[PDB]
Amino acid sequence: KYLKSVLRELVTYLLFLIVLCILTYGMMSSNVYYYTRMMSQLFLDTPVSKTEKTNFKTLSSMEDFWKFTEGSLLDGLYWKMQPDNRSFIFYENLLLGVPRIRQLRVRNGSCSIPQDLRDEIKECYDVYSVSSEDRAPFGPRNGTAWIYTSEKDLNGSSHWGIIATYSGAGYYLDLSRTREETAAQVASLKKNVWLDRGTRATFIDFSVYNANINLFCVVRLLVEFPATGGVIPSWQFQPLKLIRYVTTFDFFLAACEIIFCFFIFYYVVEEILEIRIHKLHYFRSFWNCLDVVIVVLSVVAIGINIYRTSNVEVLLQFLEDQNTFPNFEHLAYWQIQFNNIAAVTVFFVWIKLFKFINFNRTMSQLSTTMSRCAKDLFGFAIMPFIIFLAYAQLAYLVFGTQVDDFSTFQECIFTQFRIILGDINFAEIEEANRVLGPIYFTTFVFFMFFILLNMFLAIINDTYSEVK
Amino acid sequence: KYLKSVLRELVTYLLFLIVLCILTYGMMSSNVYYYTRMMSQLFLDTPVSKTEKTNFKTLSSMEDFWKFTEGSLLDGLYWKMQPDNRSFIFYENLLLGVPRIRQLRVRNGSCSIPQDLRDEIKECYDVYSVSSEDRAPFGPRNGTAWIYTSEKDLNGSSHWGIIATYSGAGYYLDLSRTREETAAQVASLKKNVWLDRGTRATFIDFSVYNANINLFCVVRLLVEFPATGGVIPSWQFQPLKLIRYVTTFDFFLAACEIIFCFFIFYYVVEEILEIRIHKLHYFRSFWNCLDVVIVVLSVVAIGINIYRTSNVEVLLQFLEDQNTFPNFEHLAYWQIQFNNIAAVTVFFVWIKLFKFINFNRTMSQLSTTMSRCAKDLFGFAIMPFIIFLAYAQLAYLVFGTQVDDFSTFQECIFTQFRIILGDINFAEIEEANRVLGPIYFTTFVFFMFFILLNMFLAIINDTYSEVK
Amino acid sequence: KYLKSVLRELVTYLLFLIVLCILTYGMMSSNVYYYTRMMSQLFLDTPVSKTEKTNFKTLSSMEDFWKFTEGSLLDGLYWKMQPDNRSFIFYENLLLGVPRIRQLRVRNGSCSIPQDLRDEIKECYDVYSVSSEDRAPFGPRNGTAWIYTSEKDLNGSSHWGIIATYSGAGYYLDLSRTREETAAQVASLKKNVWLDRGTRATFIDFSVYNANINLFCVVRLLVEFPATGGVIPSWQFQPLKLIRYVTTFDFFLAACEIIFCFFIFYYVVEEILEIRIHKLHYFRSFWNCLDVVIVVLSVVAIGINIYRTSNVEVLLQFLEDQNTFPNFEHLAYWQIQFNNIAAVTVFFVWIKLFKFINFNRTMSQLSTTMSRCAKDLFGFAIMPFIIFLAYAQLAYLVFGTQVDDFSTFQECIFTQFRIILGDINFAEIEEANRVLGPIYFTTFVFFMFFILLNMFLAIINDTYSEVK
Amino acid sequence: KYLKSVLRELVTYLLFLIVLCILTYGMMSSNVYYYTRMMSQLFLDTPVSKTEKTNFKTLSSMEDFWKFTEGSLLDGLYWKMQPDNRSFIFYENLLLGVPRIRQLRVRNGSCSIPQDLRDEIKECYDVYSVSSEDRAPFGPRNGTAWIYTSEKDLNGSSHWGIIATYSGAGYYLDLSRTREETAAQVASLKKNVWLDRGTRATFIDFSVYNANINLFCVVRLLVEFPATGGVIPSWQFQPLKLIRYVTTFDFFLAACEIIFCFFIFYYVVEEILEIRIHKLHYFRSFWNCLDVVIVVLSVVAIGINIYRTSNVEVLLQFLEDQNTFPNFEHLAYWQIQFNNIAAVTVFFVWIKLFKFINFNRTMSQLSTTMSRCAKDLFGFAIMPFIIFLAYAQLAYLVFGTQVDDFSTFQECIFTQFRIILGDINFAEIEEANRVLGPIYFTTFVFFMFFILLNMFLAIINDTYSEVK
Ligand SMILES: C[C@H]1CC(C)(C)N(C(=O)CN2C(=O)c3ccccc3C2=O)c2ccccc21
Ligand SMILES: C[C@H]1CC(C)(C)N(C(=O)CN2C(=O)c3ccccc3C2=O)c2ccccc21
Ligand SMILES: *[C@@H]1O[C@H](CO)[C@@H](O)[C@H](O)[C@H]1NC(C)=O
Ligand SMILES: *[C@@H]1O[C@H](CO)[C@@H](O)[C@H](O)[C@H]1NC(C)=O
Ligand SMILES: *[C@@H]1O[C@H](CO)[C@@H](O)[C@H](O)[C@H]1NC(C)=O
Ligand SMILES: *[C@@H]1O[C@H](CO)[C@@H](O)[C@H](O)[C@H]1NC(C)=O
Ligand SMILES: *[C@@H]1O[C@H](CO)[C@@H](O)[C@H](O)[C@H]1NC(C)=O
Ligand SMILES: *[C@@H]1O[C@H](CO)[C@@H](O)[C@H](O)[C@H]1NC(C)=O
Ligand SMILES: *[C@@H]1O[C@H](CO)[C@@H](O)[C@H](O)[C@H]1NC(C)=O
Ligand SMILES: *[C@@H]1O[C@H](CO)[C@@H](O)[C@H](O)[C@H]1NC(C)=O
Ligand SMILES: [Ca+2]
Repeated sequence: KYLKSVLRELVTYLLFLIVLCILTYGMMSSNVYYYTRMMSQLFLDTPVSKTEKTNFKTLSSMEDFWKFTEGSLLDGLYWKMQPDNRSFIFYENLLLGVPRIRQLRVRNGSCSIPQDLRDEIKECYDVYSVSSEDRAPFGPRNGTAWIYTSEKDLNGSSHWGIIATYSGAGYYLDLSRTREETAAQVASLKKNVWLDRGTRATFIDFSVYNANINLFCVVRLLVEFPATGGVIPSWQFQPLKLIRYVTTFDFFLAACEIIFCFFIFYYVVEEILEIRIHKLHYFRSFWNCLDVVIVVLSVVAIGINIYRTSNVEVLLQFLEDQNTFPNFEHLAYWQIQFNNIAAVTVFFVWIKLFKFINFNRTMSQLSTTMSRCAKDLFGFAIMPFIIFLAYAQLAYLVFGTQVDDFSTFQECIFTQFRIILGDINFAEIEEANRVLGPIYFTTFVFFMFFILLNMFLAIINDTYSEVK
Repeated sequence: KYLKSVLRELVTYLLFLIVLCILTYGMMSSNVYYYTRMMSQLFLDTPVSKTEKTNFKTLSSMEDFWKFTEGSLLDGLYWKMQPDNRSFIFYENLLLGVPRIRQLRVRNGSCSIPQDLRDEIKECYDVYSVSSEDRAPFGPRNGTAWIYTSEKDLNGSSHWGIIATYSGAGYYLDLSRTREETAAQVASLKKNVWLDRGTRATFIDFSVYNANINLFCVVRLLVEFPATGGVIPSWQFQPLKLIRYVTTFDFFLAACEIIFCFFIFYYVVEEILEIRIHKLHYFRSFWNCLDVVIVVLSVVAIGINIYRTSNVEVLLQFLEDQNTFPNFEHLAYWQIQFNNIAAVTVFFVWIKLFKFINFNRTMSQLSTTMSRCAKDLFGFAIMPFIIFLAYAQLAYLVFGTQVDDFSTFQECIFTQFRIILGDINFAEIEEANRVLGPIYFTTFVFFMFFILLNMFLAIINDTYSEVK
Repeated sequence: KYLKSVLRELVTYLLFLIVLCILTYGMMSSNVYYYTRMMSQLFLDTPVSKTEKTNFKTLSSMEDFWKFTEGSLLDGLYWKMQPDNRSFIFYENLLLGVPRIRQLRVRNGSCSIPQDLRDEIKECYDVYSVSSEDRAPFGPRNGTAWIYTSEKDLNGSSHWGIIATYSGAGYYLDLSRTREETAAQVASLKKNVWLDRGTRATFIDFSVYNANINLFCVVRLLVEFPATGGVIPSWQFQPLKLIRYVTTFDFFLAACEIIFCFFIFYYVVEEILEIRIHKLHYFRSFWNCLDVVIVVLSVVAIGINIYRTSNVEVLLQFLEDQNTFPNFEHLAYWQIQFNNIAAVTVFFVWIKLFKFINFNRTMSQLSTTMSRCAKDLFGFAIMPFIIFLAYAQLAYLVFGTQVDDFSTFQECIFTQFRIILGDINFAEIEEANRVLGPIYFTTFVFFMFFILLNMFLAIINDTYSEVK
Repeated sequence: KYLKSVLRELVTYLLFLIVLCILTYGMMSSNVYYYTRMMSQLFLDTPVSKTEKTNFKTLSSMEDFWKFTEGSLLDGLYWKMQPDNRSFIFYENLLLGVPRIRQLRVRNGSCSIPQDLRDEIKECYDVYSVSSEDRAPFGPRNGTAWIYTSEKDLNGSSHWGIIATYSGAGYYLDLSRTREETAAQVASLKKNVWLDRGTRATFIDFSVYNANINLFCVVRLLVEFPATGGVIPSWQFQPLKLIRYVTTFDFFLAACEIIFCFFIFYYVVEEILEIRIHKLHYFRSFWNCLDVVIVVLSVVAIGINIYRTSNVEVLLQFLEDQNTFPNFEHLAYWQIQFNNIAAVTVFFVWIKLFKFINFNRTMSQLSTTMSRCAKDLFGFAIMPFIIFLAYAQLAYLVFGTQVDDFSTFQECIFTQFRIILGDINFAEIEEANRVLGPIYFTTFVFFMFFILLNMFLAIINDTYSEVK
């Protein structure tokens, strides 16, 4: 053995854990934050031009976007000379191919215009949706910047923005490899109005490859034009590692991946034989409730890890033609998904360690604890949970039209979590509503602690009496 | 059944709750925050002109106000051309009618000037009050900007400002529909001094209507001139929705309103029949103490909801003449009142859900919990409540002449709530008073926790000992 | 009772309390914060000139001080014309008399210069002290700006600065009533070097009087020149009220003062007759320990209230000659002292209210507690009190040369109070020391909570066990 | 003894403590923070030149570094004239000798370049390491700025930077004593490219000596060039005190040092005679464990102190030749080490005071206090400790490529300590990941408090049952 059985289970668990830790350490590159930070500082913090003070992070109108797209954008994207024409950003980043700019727009006449306001206003442009999307050519046709291209022909996928979710098709244009031609193309796009009252979003896409450390970086700047006015920017910088098997460390990581696959295969084959007939109530004590989930997530990882590594050359064929736009959005998306899945799996694997330290003599210390709150901490918490949601609803209804922290109801939830801890922005809350604001704040911060003390006293009293 | 009776009460309560939730979701428009945020950024954050850095949010003198009123105000209010003379703000907002500027001022000679300073100073202008208000013409009469107009003729109401509450009458002027004429009028107002040492407040009012989503926005910029000097700005943007019954969703909301009225009528008739003779002590257990309040607030809502929907066309008759100033202050005020009332009602309805969950075996968990502490938390808390107010009084007397967070005594209360949580501005507190400041801070944060621990220990001791 | 005796004591206490509350409300003027805020914004936030961005609050060198003293200082102090020569600040503040500028400096040759660095360094100027103070004339004598004047002839007193405490004598100059002559005088002072390597402090003093609300404001700007280099500014704006008995409210306040004096005389005579022979152990139960202190502080107030109101005309004689510098420093100092004393007295009077509420059935709720935690909280807290001071000493020794929050050891104490609550500036702490910083932070925040939990658990265990 | 023995132990402990406190007060100079603050403000906050807004603290490119090194650096380092050529910074700091600039760089061709990207990329420059370091001359040789000099010939040591640890050798150049020649040298270095794609770090070193208070200040500005691009600055200002025995206070401190040596000798001899044969289990009670750490730290501190006080003149021989670069890095390093050691020793000495207070009737309060939790708080805390590290691992894996607070895994630990207290930067966390961010935040802040409350309930119940 019994002790021998638990000891062999322990040792195989530590081998699994150390393999997973090695994999995570290897996959996590060192000092990769500074790469993205330099990219973001270059493309987001420099003023759009010498005179005015606004940058991409603080954009307010369409003219600001036009100034940015021919000002700081071209200056930070095409670097003159190293001492050919390759545009090594920061002298060592090698802008790949050409950037691409894309526009999404809707149709005129998409309201039910009020009859009273019919002789003054003549046209509408509703908020973005697939039903309101425009598909007709406009302006001087003369190319692909004025002709709709479907999401299948326009080789790409959708994207989830702040205001809505965008299709991934529309009117696009591929810029050139040098500064002068891109400047001319942007000037032509500005002369013949390309953004006029129907535009709902604009994407800018490009990618660079640092050679000193082999890492690609995918940049997707997005500017959203609401139906009300103004702009809303977003950047989403993301590094990638496509070319692998360069040093012995890479082969070591590949071997670690193979042995991890063997480990999880052994776990799943051993777990399934333990649920066959014996222990039909196997899903209890919650420890089992974890150990299946692990392998589940594990196999999902393999899926992604197989679906994204075997489809790089079919997309890295850009190497044969360095004069087009390389699509790297899918690789970045799947890299992000794999990162999230791996982080969740390692977190759960780490917390599964308690299964073994319990075998000693921590039953009372732990056992008792986890058993003395199943219907106590989770039984008295219904009242605070209801009051929390009621206060969130009240805050969302009162505020949320004046305060950014109280729009988008779910965010209100988070805001309350930051009010209890001490992250408060009371100035704007009080400014928005001079009567209900302070009342809400004081009543919330008082009632939360009052009911928490009631909970604690009730647990103490009740428990004591029960064990008296 | 008895169980059947509580079950039918439960089901009717959930129907009422779902109807109320549908009403609140429908009345709360989506992404309406960005409309106000764009408006405020355009009219508050842009510098008053190209050279100096000050904006409306940071105004300091009368000359700054004069620069703003002919600089960033006109630039962000009259937009040149879309590719007529209609000034579509952000190309899609349609400034309605003309803006209006109004001034409130007091009379010379309103002190009891000290006899010693009688040959040194000659004139006074007291703080604003209805008793000190001026009503005589001044300067070149030549119109309504130099002649007092009563609050009845000047079609409007009062307003509650930071310093005082203002009447709503005074000297007003209606600007024009184009940039040149308004610029000329403002230049004429500046030449023949319109603001001179007697002015106490200045209002700027206008409204826009977005057609893509039918919403009005009412803007009322206010600048207060204290008797001491300087200016104090206030903006108070507010979106409004007048034209309804546009899509089927609006008719669905109307049906929801009707059925909600029926629901609350049923509730009130049931309450009044249950309060007739039996249970003359009906106002106990506190649950009843809530269920009447609900219907009370409910009927109040209807009042507002009826008093503001039937008085739109008598005020929207602006549609027949698009060359005057449309008064929308009353509609915005009543919309705000309705929003507050509805939020409070839904909060109370949500917290009334506990009445049913206690019928299960949870009733023994809120005995001690919601009972017991009736005279324990509410009995031991008199000492902390007194100490809190004593510290607030001390802080208001010591500080409050140097620190903005400690003026206006009630605000001191709120400041203390932010000191316990962790929102502290210790730099200015210590700078204002280098001896009493730190002493107050440390003694407050120590004594609060000390007395809280004493409360908790005393409650534990009494509970245990009492039931020992 | 007996009940009749406690009832008459209660009613006389509430009469005393309401009299004190009326006095405090009357003495606390309304919206007096905005006066000081406008003054400080005008004299501290405006840039020293159009081109440079630095202001008085952020000064770094002597040239910056020279730019300020002939730039924003003169611009915000002499206002051209209202539509004579009176300089109404903000058109309504009436600069009184003339401003005065004063300098304090030390003697050359006040080191014990190291023998090694004797051929490279020739002169010293030690830190400021009365022993190192200079008293000899320098430069072109030609007036009082280059001749030392004693603290008795130079009619004034000392001042407590950030670096040291300054005497109040030195080299002074009285400016003029108009802009041109003061500009000429400052230019002459700058030409013939007035600040050169020996200057240790510089004071600028003036005062204004608002006529709409009778209030004086005393301004004393101070710039300190350390022995190391640079400057350190301080402002100390203070509103003052000299001319009283203007409206009936003032006479009401005078009557309230008289009746308060009668009240405290009655209290002190009752206290002294209650201590004659009976109750030689009178100083117990701590309630008596309060009620004498009250009257003590009370009489002190009268002293100040009599020492500052009877010496106004002997100093307001400025009214007969409006061409000199009016000394108002003493009046402001005594006003501040009176404010502090009054605030402390009202705080103690307010907390003395518990003496009556305990006579009811509440005596069993705090009798127990105030005979219990007496040696439990005040006996178990010696360990946290020692650990707190040890950590403060460690932080002061490690930091304090790089971080402003950890110099001046007492301030370290306050910083720790802000770390527990959540006011943290971890960036600079970690930057100053990359190894000891985080170690100190984590160990402090862990050990504090650990020992607090041990304290509370020990009290619980001890209590229960004791009364088992 | 017995009481006599503990009393003599007490009195000798207080003599030791007062001697140590005197030493710490003496070694800690007063108002030495302002010296470093002025230096840092002068050399870090001034813009690199008049037009652009960037300073040393915010540098982004190589051109910014070149602008700084001939702009604000020369302006704040060579001061024109006092009313010779000595460059008294702030007129009273006496720049010592000449500054020195040093560069570290790597070799071309240090990748394993992918075969696919072989016709597009030609050269590499790996991250800095001793293996990749370059040692060949480059450019026009013509001096020592283009020729490698070993760490032994280049008289200096290593340094621990943000990105890596640097050797201390490389290509250096000694500037001149006047502004014109240094400007010419920097212009020549900029013309013939000195920083080109291989540079990995750059050091600037100089030192000043204030004569009014005898203190040296050592400045070492460092700029790191990552393999990705951009720059990362660091300053590390440090005041130093070399010339001692100037006043009687210095001799008093020397006598204190000698007597403190005598105290530790007496303590160590007593401890060694108390461990000879009797009490072979001597290492218990935590006092017998603390008092040996005390003496170990003390002897280490004195070893360091006597190692650095006798190693000054062989390095201060700069006095004979004021035309070279004085090396003060070692003295500053050992001063920092001594300060850290002394602070730790005094902290431990202060906390050792508890040994005596428990001899009174307080020992019954320290029993439960310091034991009833030996296996109770340290036994129930394994679960929170594991969950904390699991959450840190999850945060480091998810974030850390987008957020500066979540890179460098150990820092994540500290970040969590600041989230519980209330120091939160939720905006960037939510922006980096819009799904996992809020989930991580809410789950962490909920589970931490849940587990803490569970611990407290479990320990209370357990203790109660045990002593039932
Ligand atoms: C500027 C100022 C102007 C104004 C009159 C619209 N405003 C309110 O009116 C708020 N407000 C209530 O809720 C309220 C409730 C019961 C009686 C009186 C009032 C009352 O007067 C308000 C509300 C929030 C922030 C500023 C303001
Ligand atoms: C920039 C960097 C440079 C430098 C080498 C002086 N620096 C330290 O050296 C700190 N430091 C210790 O305490 C320490 C303690 C035991 C072994 C090694 C070290 C060790 O290396 C330090 C200390 C605080 C902030 C930055 C720095
Ligand atoms: C298409 O026509 C527009 C407007 O005449 C012109 O600006 C553009 O250059 C044309 N493009 C081509 C490819 O001819
Ligand atoms: C989509 O993929 C095909 C496959 O080769 C490619 O030829 C085409 O150019 C892509 N579409 C683009 C890049 O718009
Ligand atoms: C009224 O008189 C003033 C001053 O003479 C002048 O500026 C203004 O234009 C006049 N207004 C009218 C309507 O005549
Ligand atoms: C007040 O209301 C009446 C009602 O029609 C209107 O005629 C009048 O113009 C209003 N007053 C104004 C707009 O000043
Ligand atoms: C004193 O002499 C200085 C220098 O010669 C001169 O600037 C100043 O004006 C003189 N003052 C008087 C009062 O003559
Ligand atoms: C000090 O007080 C006396 C008393 O009248 C006055 O004459 C003298 O001018 C004062 N000293 C000054 C203002 O420097
Ligand atoms: C070395 O040569 C370079 C380039 O010709 C020149 O700039 C530099 O001044 C020369 N140095 C010396 C010491 O001759
Ligand atoms: C290193 O020390 C020696 C010892 O005198 C000295 O001569 C030499 O100049 C130093 N190296 C430098 C300063 O680069
Ligand atoms: Ca907090």
